[PDB]
Amino acid sequence: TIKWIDWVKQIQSIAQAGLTYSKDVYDIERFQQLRDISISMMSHYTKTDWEVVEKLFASETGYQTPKVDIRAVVFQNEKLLFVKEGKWALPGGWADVGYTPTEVAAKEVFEETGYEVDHFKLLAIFDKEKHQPSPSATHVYKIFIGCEIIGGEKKTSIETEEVEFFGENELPNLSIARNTEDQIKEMFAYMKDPQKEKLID
Amino acid sequence: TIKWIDWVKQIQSIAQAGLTYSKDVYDIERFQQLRDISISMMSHYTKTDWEVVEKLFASETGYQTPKVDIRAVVFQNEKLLFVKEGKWALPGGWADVGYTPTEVAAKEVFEETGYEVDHFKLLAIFDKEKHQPSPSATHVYKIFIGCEIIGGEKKTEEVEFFGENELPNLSIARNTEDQIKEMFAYMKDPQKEKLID
Repeated sequence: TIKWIDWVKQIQSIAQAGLTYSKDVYDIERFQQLRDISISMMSHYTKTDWEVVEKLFASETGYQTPKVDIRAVVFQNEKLLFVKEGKWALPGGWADVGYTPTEVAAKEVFEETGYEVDHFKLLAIFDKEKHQPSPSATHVYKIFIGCEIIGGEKKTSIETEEVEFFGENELPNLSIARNTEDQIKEMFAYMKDPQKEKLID
Repeated sequence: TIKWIDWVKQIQSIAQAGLTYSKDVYDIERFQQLRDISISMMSHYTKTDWEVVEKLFASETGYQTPKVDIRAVVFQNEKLLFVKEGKWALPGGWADVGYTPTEVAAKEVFEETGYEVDHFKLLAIFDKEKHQPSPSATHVYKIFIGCEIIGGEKKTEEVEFFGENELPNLSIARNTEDQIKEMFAYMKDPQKEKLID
């Protein structure tokens, strides 16, 4: 059983909430001890240095929420834009503090593919843990944002495939952690019927 | 030597002290939760240790993103559901680790109002900075999710439905007048374009 990961994540979350919102000096101390217990548990059961765990798992301030991943959905002539890491994914990544969702989509498409995009559409919000589960210290929500190409040009790569458009019947090897087969299928379903229901987990 | 047992016992003791001595409803709730979780953990067979998951942090870089707030948008008789703290807001709040966006919406409606909801609809994601910034440096994305009362019981100062022309004094930090007007626009037009900052 690896149910304990969930438990320890819960304890850290509640301790972090207490550290953020408690106004009682003694209860703040109690929440600090609880956070430290959660780090100790995580450190022992992942055989990871305590200070490394503190940094990666228990150094956020404010209430602990899921993290935000952005994926840009860019179509051209019924084909969808993917970028190769050797597995493939839609342009995107973590939402950077200080950027709006569309600003992240724009930046990532430009940086990863060379294209300039605009005319944003909210397409889906998927729960990463529901769709592409993996033992994880965190929780991620994935915002899928449709974009129109208005400028730039596709990056080229010598002797390799790195940035390409793919049709629904010729999908490359997917990075499932970043996009599942059915998440991609849903984007093609949107392309075929743009007025359809926009999915939320 | 099965280490989880003693750590859980430590959590139990701290939680019990906290719930015994606190006079703040929100702290009491936090400690109550920790008590309940530790009871559950202790109910497992004591003679077996947890499975080690090495490299759980292999790809983890401690990358921070904006925080996520959820607001449930619930209409009955063309009126919109609000909760009074004395300013008013849609049911909602911070999204929790372990829950999907609609699970958070349903949990917050349930906890604040007693109502059971279903039939979720994605409406908007706003950047808190473009609508209701404060001197606070906390970056927040706000997901607005429509849903429908299907059961529960009406069960905090006040829980009330309000029409578009009788909106109460809003908690602007949680929902601006413009955000609320957009929600009324979704009610009137089910195919209104989803808003995203």
